[PDB]
Amino acid sequence: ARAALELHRSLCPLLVSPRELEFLQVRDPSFCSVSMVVTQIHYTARFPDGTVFDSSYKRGRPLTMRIGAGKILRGLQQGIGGGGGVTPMLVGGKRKLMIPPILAYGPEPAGCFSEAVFAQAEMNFCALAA
Amino acid sequence: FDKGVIDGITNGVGLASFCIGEEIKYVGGGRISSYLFFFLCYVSVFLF
Amino acid sequence: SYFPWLTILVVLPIFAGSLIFFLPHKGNKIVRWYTISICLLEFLLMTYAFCYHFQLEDPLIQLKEDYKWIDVFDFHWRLGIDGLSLGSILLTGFITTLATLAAWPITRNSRLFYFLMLAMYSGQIGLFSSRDLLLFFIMWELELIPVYLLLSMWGGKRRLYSATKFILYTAGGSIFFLIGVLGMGLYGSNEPGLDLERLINQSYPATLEILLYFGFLIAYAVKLPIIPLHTWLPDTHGEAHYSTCMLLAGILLKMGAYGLIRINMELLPHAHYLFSPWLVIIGAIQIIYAASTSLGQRNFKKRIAYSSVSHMGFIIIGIGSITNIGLNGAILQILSHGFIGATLFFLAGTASDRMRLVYLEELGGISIPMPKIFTMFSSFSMASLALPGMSGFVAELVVFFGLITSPKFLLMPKALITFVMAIGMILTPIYLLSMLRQMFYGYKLFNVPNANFVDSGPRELFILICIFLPVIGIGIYPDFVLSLSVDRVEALLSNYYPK
Amino acid sequence: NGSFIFPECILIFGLILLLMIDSTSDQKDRPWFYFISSTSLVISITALLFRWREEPIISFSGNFQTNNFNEIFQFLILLCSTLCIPLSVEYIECTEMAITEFLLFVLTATLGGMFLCGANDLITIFVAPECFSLCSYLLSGYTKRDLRSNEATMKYLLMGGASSSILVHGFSWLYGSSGGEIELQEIVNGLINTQMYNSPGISIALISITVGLGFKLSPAPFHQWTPDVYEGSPTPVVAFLSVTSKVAASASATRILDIPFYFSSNEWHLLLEILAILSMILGNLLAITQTSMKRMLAYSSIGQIGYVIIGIIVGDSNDGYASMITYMLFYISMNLGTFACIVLFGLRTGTDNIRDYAGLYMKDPFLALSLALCLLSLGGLPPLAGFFGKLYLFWCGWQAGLYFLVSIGLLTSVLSIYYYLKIIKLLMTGRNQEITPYVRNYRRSNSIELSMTVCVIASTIPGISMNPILAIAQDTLF
Amino acid sequence: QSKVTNKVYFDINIGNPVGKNVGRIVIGLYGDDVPQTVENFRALCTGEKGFGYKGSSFHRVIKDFMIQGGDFDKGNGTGGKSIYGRTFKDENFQLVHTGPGVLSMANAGPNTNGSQFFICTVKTPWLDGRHVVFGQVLEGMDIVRMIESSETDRGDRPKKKVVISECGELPV
Repeated sequence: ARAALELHRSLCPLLVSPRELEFLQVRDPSFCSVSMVVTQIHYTARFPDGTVFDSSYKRGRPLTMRIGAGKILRGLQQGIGGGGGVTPMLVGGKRKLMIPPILAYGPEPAGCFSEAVFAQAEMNFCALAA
Repeated sequence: FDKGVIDGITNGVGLASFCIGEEIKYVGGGRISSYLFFFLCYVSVFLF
Repeated sequence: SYFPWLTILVVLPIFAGSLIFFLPHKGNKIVRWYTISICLLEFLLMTYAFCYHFQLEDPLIQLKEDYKWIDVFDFHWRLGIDGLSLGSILLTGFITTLATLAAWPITRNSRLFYFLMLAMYSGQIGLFSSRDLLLFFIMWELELIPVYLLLSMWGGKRRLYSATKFILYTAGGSIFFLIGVLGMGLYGSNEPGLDLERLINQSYPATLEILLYFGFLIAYAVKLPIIPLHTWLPDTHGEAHYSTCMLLAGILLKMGAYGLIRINMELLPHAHYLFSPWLVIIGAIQIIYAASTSLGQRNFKKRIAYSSVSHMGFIIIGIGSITNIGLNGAILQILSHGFIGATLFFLAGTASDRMRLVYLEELGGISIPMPKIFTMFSSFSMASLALPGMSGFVAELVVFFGLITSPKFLLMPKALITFVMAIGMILTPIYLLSMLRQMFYGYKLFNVPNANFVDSGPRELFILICIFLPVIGIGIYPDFVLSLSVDRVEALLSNYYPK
Repeated sequence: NGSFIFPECILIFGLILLLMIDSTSDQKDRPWFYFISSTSLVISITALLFRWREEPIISFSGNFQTNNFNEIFQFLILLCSTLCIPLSVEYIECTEMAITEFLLFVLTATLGGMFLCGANDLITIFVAPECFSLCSYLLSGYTKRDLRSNEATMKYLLMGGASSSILVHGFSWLYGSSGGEIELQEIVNGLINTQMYNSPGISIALISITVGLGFKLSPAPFHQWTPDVYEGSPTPVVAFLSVTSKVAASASATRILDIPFYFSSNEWHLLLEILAILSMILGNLLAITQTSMKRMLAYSSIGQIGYVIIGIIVGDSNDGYASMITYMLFYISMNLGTFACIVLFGLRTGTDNIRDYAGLYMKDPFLALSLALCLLSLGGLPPLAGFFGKLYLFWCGWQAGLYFLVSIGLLTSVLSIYYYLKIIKLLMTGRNQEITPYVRNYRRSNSIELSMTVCVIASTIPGISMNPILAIAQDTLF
Repeated sequence: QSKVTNKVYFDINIGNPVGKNVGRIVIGLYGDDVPQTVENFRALCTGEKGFGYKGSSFHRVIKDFMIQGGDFDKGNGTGGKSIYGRTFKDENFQLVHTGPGVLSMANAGPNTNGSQFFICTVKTPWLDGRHVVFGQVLEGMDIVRMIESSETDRGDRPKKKVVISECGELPV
């Protein structure tokens, strides 16, 4: 399959700061860091220009993952737990990311009789911890 | 048109159960192969 | 005043009957007196609460109180007497005391029996005094087991089929009632919702009024016999012990009318005002259908059951045809029928059990051996004939007056329905005197041996007289049951909106 | 190095002691272990009393679970076992079978059920259903010289092998499609970085899991195995199964379907419904035509009553789970009461069929009364507890939109009233020439009396005292 | 702010087997500078083959941010359509977000307007440039704020269902 519908806003950010590996951008840091343990975030992922293909809000409880052991996109694990040259996101923080296609799925898609991600894409995120 | 109609209805609503129970109670009835067969039919049809 | 009366009046019978259990004393003797004393005490407390702690001049609730019971779905001990309730409460106490007395010579069990009687007593008063909708439902279904036990332990030849049909039918009928409970309980539960007093201001949207109205009306038509829902009555009346059947066809039927008055006409006006004419039509055709099928029966117990069915059309037609007197004449009718039907079933069950013949064709001349039964039977037959003087007349008269002066009718059915209703007066004696003539008149064999044939002793005769005297007292000067000023506010809501 | 297994380490200690005493002691055991096992059970219950009002802290390397909601069921299974053992002592005592390993089997099955209540591991939640099923074909057939007890081992082992097979195949499909993941919480991640979630696959690993779940708690389309086994095995193990199997299965189902299946709601909410609408119908009609007591109980108290529990799992926004907990707490008692009464009367007379319960009110009225109370409660009549159970189950479940499941529930409850009132009618009678010469020779008259009398008043009081139970059951987030 | 062409009225109902009325919203549609989108909205709010808002909900209530609704299909946001097929491109960006109470077609990426609309309970200057503006509430601001202050679960849905009983056009 391929993209479906959604609706939201974005709370327009400042200019992104690439920091030599990815595209970093901060919106609101609040409370406290997180070690290599289970976290619980809320995402809303875009395509490079406009399209939205999934959003944690399109389901119930925002999904829960592991920040610290490689189980997620390297871009995220660099931009949520804190990468080289980037401060980690607080407990109630909120950040915005543009993921280059080397820290992502790379130059091959994920097919299901129709690739659910454009081959060699580079997507966007609006990640808010919880 | 009182005993033969509305009494008939208020009994056939309580009588059709007496028949349906024993009717669907006499299918299968042991023979574990039949148990597994009827257990597979529902699994297979539910895949739709 | 704040000393709770209604709480006592509801928890006295079942509590003071729970002491029958765990009391090894005898077989039958002491339990009869220990039960009749409790019944008389309860009735005296009832009349003391009514006399010097009631006003008859204000349409609010009296003696109310409440507590906190489950608190999740807001459901309290909310309890309060009002104008509509009072008459039925007094009638219940009275007729159930007299039924417990009529149950005097029962020695089969005589311990479970009187306790179950007291339980039914407490349940009836609990329903008639309720003020919280869920508690009304609880009191409604609480009595369902005691009556089943009284049916299945004592009474009739084919007790089992009658009992099981009755219990299944009533339990099924109460399902739509519970549906209505769940419907109007969740409708803004922050606003009290389950406080039957604070629901007068609810403004429900369309297409939901109708569903709740029908969910209550189906249960009521189940309890109070309406034509397509009456098949259960002849079996559960022709097979019940007369002691049970007195309170059964004198109180338990009238709950289906009291509830319909209290939660339909008071809470869902624009769901009831657009459905009154069909109620009137159904009652009008019932008055004649019940009698036309009564005349066909052949065992006089079922004939009496159908005669009780017929008079339940006046109540219907009085609930419709929205006037002050039409609603008000219904209450007088439920009282004057709780008297007459109860007494007639007592007389039927007392004549029988002396002759052991149920089919109305072999009943010889019973007037020769026992005169007093014949007298007190002809008298109450006359009462049931809507004869003037007795209270079986003024009720129907006020029902006619309520239909005639109704505002929600313009002269086209206001006359044809009156015609089809008045055919009942031509029809009822044809089937009452047809029984009075076969079973009593004529000279049977020389029934001289004074064995299995003895006129009513002191107890039964006093019961008959003590139930009879109120009939005359009400039919001569009916205003001893027109102490109702709630209708001046009950029929205040409906009276101007559309159509 | 952890106290979150100590509620089960105590049980393991008692297990080892029970196995040792037969190896060492000679004959002083029969009434000794009968209470020594109860010591282990009550000590485990006291240990679980400590962890009330605790944290959702994760297990050993994140393996089974430790939160409030799971702890509720962990205590509930212990409650079932504590009430059940005194029943399954004297029964097997009066069969001249070895008693030590029977109590060992019951203890190990309770241990498996306790571990199952957690098990957010995808492997522990597979071994534990086996630790509960491998110790079930033994008990359900532990009367070897009988004949029926072999049929209710064949057509229980074959079925419980096939079903666990289907379940583990669904688990394998999930492990595959999920890019490789076991931890129950960490699936909706891993099923996303591997973008194969919305694809076919998952749709198969959902049905191949729900079917294996259903079989373990027997809704209608797979109920086939339950009516037979419940008649073929001894009555005490019938009660033990019909309480703790249902409790453990319903504790595992909600977690295995709510944690890793956020997205598929609209495609399993319907599915479970199709089961419930059938479970409360086919489990009642047949219940009418029954003449055996154990088989009628299998139909009614399980074939149906496993309906309205589910009746909120579909309609749950975390505002309903309290109602499931309350209904389970009511059902355990209102079922163990009637099973205790049935065990007692059967032992005292030697028959099971319904037609022999006549006149029992006159010979011994206390037992007839304490059985009628529990039966009526099962019927769900206002002043009793089953009424309020079904009520708060509907009032939250009509409050959640779905309508064509509450109406069917009320209707099938009305229908279920029939056989309850039938057996009740058969109790109250005095036609001396009708009662068979079974109740006629009944020398009327400790353990079973105590269990029956302390289990029957809990079928009348909580239905009116459900306020603190409700206030307690609302703190469940899982 | 600009000229007004049509006035649309919305009902508001809460309670969660059914919705009791609480008030009434009245909004204006600028059929003078965004005609196709305004016509789409006004046609949906009336009838025209049933693809309307009668019996819709507000499936996302972000306190102090916004309220979104108009998914007459799935109630989850992944549904809803429009008259001109299922979607159509942006129309124009003439009118700008000003203050408490505006209407914006909640898109899913530019050029993908649909049924999902949303009202801004607060000022949103940042949002402009990539969202359409076709309406502001004229009566019922307090009811909008009451809905905005409703209780919300983790999915930012309202815990009490907030449906629209009847919707229509009420001319000047």
